[PDB]
Amino acid sequence: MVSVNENALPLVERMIERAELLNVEVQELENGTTVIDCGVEAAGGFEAGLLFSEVCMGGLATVELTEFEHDGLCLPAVQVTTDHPAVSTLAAQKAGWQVQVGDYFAMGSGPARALALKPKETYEEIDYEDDADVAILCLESSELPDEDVAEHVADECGVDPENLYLLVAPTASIVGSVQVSARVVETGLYKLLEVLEYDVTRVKYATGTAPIAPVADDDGEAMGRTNDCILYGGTVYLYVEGDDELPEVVEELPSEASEDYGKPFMKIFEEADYDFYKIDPGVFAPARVVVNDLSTGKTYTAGEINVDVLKESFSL
Amino acid sequence: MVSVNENALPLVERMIERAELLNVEVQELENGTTVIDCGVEAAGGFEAGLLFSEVCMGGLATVELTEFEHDGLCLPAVQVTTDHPAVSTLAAQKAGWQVQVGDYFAMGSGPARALALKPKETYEEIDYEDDADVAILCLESSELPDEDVAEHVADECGVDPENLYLLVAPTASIVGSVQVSARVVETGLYKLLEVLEYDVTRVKYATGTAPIAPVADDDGEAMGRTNDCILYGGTVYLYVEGDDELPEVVEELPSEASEDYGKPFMKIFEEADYDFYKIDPGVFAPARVVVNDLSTGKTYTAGEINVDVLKESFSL
Amino acid sequence: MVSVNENALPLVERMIERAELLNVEVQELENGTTVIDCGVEAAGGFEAGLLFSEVCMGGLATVELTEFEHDGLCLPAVQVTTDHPAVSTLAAQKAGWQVQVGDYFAMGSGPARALALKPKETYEEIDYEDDADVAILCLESSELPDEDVAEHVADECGVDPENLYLLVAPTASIVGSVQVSARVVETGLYKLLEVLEYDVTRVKYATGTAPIAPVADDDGEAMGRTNDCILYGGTVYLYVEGDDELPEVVEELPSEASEDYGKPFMKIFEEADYDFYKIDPGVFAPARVVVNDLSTGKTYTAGEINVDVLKESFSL
Repeated sequence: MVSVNENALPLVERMIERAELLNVEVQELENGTTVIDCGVEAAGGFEAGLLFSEVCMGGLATVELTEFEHDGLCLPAVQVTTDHPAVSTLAAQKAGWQVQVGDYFAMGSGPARALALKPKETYEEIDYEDDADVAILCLESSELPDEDVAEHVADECGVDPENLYLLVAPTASIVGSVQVSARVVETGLYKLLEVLEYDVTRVKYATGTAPIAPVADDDGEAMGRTNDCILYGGTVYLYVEGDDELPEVVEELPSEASEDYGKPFMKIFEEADYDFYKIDPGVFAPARVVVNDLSTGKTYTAGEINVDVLKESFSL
Repeated sequence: MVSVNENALPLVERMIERAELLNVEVQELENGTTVIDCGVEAAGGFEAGLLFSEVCMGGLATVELTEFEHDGLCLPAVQVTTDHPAVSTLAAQKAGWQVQVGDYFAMGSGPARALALKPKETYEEIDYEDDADVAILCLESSELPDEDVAEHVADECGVDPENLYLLVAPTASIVGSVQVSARVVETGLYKLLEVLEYDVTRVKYATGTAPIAPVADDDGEAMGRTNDCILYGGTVYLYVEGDDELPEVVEELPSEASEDYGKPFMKIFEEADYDFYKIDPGVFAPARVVVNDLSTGKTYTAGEINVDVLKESFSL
Repeated sequence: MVSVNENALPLVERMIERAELLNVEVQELENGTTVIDCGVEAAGGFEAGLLFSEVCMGGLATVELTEFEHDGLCLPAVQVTTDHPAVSTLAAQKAGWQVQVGDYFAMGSGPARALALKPKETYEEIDYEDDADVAILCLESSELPDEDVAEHVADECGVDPENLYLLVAPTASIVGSVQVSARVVETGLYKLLEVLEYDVTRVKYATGTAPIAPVADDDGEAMGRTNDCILYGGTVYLYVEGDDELPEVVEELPSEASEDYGKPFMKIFEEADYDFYKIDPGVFAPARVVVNDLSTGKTYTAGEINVDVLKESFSL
């Protein structure tokens, strides 16, 4: 048993202690909730982005900087590694909490979801629930959350608001670029569970890479760019206790297994009438997967990096 | 003077404290010996594999994750760096202790060898012996060692069994794949000393990389795969106080300098009647070496990465 | 506000505590100044080189090992990342202090410059000055500094000599190779400010890579080699609050924008009558730049890695 909230706490404490170094701004709300601004008014940075990503993954993953170089496209990249794949990426990292309090809307991700159980079905499917007296949630938003947003999150997690920590950054920020690319492993795990209905607790180890998107000048375009890093630039290495249907599942895993594949996400979005429900959920996957079946010793691969679409997306 | 056992201890203590996070299982035997299971019953992982490798290298090296990408073969890789090349890789890392107690057999590597002096000739040749009241040994085995194996190791090291730590993983595990690939620098140093009879204390700094093998379904095949990562996928950068015979030595260093080069190790093994003695010891070397002569400023290179043999080995 | 001296101190303390592990030799002078030899008599190493580089950058950057592989040239490389670009690289890292006391000459770099203000113009231009009771300076020299050099540096920084720390390594050492390649980001920032007269406080985040030069057998050749790593092997990713002249500035940023571009620095130096003043200051820049305009979302690129000149430089 590992606690995603307890294992994320030391990283949060480090971010608070090193706030100036990280360009994050920390404030306490009147209910006692600590809000760590990582990109709304604060500048944040690469280091804030890496820690944000690790906090998001429940302290159960390492997220580090590396380089992406393919077909004359060179970018900074993240490298994500976890030995608790389902729990790190799905019990924590997945943005599965739509947080809406009054006039505030934001997608919430990170270990607090494992206390509030958002959504409940995920936790039943992977058989996980956290027991912790602290709650940590990451909010993707262009606005800092006020006291009643904090109160709501703290309440649903069953903790005192003094023991709630909220990390916040917009999509169009360097922390946005880093933290979204860091979910390259997660999107693979989520598609396995939700779309392909595979038992993701079979996935024992995981590591992956994805380029870091050039920061757009608004959150809408940044959503497209950061998604494209995964769909067209992401590679995931999975190590699985496999079965008979593993080879077929691997062929269905990459983003190219979708009919929506081929264009920058912004164009996929536009052609879907700006409606997420009209997009094939199977398109939200890594460009390239390499899967080692631990029970047979075999390796299955599917998908490719698509530098052309990345160049189109970033206007390069 | 650096102690390989004292410098490895903090890493062992970290592994014990973070056992759940690492998927390692720690138990104390009746004589007081601590056994850290990193892959027999415990799952282990990448992080357990990296720490296992660093413990093996006496706390005198950094072993980190990176990526291997050549000719359409992309795998996770290790990057190994040490500023104590002979001591880290030969006084500690080398699997030079055949541990056999009753019905238990295992190859032992790591800093405990520098107390027990296994084999004695290596320590005379590099002029090193550890002085420490703790002993740490890594065992490559499909079975966890019992009390009398621990007692034997503790006795030969001259320490109380309460101050002995045993790390264990099979070849066919992710920790197996990581820790074997991490000896890419070591195999170069060992061949220099043993095969080419070079003074390896001339080697001042070293760094190297090797792909991490897809985990096989048995230890025998895993031995071949993990060896191939070094022989056909390994690159070593050595910085040497050189002499007149340095250029000739470098040409003889890579695995291709052997007549056994060209096929996956499993096939080299089969053609040698499954007898290690009938294999040319010069084949146990990195695919590619780059050697900087610190006294002349010159650089000598030899060997190449062989992606074809790697693909054959992993059935890709 | 971040202090480059206070943030570098913990790294200095780590180097002193782990001196044996790092192959650095620490001594106290009679005025109380601590001198950390990282390559004159001490061997140093990769790890000493990485810490030296981070100390040099005021504890405001991460410098780690990675790999450089282009056109059949494979070398170790550094990866440099900072979220305080102007302060880390210009208030600290830049070798802007010509230290000359008696018969001792050395280029001084690192956070002590932010106390002594060397040169004063840089600190006025970026609006930065450190407030710290400790001073840390890195000296590139083939000789260890004696008491009166230490006294001079301590005096100009306004600190007691007991609170001064001097790190020393020659150009022709592995620490020399590492620490010079680590200024790949710095040379870009310096050219922006000094040559192109751009407001470098607009640069919000930065990351870059450069190969580590094979160590030459004298400091003169090592100067050429280590410079070539940046000029012909360096890539810098900058994230800027841009303006209207950003695209033109980016085209002027790489080393190829200079008429002196094309040959190893040793040959540029020889053709300039061994006079630094006859060399175009614009040639001291990264080979390749990738610049993300944070205000428009656009990315501008200029320059290329030149493996041919690197091979010529290292005689490969």
